[PDB]
Amino acid sequence: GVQVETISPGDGRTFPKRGQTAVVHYTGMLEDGKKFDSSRDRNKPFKFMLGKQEVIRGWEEGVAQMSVGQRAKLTISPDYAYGVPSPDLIQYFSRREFMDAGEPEIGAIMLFTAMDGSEMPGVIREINGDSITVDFNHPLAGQTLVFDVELLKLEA
Repeated sequence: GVQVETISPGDGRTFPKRGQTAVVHYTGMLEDGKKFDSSRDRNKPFKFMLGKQEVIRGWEEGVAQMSVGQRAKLTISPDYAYGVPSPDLIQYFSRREFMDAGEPEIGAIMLFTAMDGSEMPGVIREINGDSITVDFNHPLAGQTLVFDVELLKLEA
């Protein structure tokens, strides 16, 4: 699930409601403390709509417990974040299928046409001669995440 521990308190009265837009500043860290995301580093607060499920479940449930002005530490298990890894999402492709500029590189994102018609991203993990290993698992799958979240305000 998601554990919520206060860093500094909010107003204790104004709590997010379904359909409102939350405006937050956050730092994202792996379980060992290594930073992987930050809205402060972008000089730009991050917005999402409560109940829209456009952020991970741990954020929906965790931020719903915060009052405006509050800063809290959200510890989120993988099943409440970006899932667990699946070997079905590690596939092998010929260099023939790489058609972007240059040669394929480790860590490059390749866009493939999904069954729904959208383009889904895969990350090159290995190159073995003509065979490219592409991982379609979310890069953070199976990892517990720790977020320092500040609820700056609520919008309509």
